[PDB]
Amino acid sequence: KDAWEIPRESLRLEVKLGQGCFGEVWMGTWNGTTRVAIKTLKPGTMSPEAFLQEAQVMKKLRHEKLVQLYAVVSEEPIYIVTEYMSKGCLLDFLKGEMGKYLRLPQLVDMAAQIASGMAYVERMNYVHRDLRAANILVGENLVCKVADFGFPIKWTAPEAALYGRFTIKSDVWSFGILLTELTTKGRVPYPGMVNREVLDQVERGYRMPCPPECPESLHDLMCQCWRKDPEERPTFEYLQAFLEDYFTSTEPQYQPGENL
Ligand SMILES: CN(C)CCCC(=O)Nc1ccc2ncnc(Nc3ccc(NC(=O)Nc4cc(C(C)(C)C)nn4-c4cccc(N)c4)cc3)c2c1
Repeated sequence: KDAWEIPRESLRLEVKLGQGCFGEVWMGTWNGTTRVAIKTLKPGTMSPEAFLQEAQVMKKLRHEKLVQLYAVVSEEPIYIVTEYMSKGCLLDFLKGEMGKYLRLPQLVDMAAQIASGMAYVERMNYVHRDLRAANILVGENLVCKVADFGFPIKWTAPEAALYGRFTIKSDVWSFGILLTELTTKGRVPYPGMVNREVLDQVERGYRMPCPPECPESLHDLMCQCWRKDPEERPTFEYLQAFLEDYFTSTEPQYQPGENL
């Protein structure tokens, strides 16, 4: 037990948020003061030391654009407590009521935040392996933090998908896919394509067309993310700055339209 550890009675499990094969996810209250998020272990469905490796990582990786861990409870029933992200999951957020209202500026700003967090991961020599709209959490004021909810081939770089070469450059690839999600307001990438077609076509050379009303400059950044050679892909550091500076440096001529 370490300084993260807490007492169960200091917690208050209020509303359910969704079941998984290994436990539940509940909204609730820490010390009667703090909006919180709690993950459960369904007893004897997994080794109590592997369920708590999720926490081992969340301790090592602390950054303003990453999900902050709060506290653990280590004697079964086990818990992991992290901050509470109000708008919930970024995918649901985009294909919901706030969808039609979002425009490029808001959308780019979200992308920048994600790149920034992923930039931090780049510093740490950690690899995400499953970045995409579904693993982003959205808070107040459109804050976006990198999370992981626990085969996503349409989002995975081919060297990873095929030979298990997982790397920050394979993450960079998924980022580019993430950008299409942002520009199409929560759509599935490669519409009308089954999982085998993706593999087959991608290797042959196919790439996603510039989405409607998306500046050709932005689509270009996507293609840079999808470069065949893992080493020709840009760094998250570069991407962060690109996106932050976008409407001064890259498209100052930007005119808002029907959808973006
Ligand atoms: C589909 N719709 C319709 C319904 C949606 C239902 C809904 O509304 N849900 C909801 C709403 C608001 C929520 N608000 C907050 N948290 C939630 N939950 C929440 C918070 C955190 C995490 N975990 C992580 O982030 N882990 C994580 C981060 C990292 C980094 C950072 C990459 C090192 N590594 N790992 C990690 C490491 C090892 C193993 C694993 N598994 C993970 C999981 C869930 C919420 C959930």
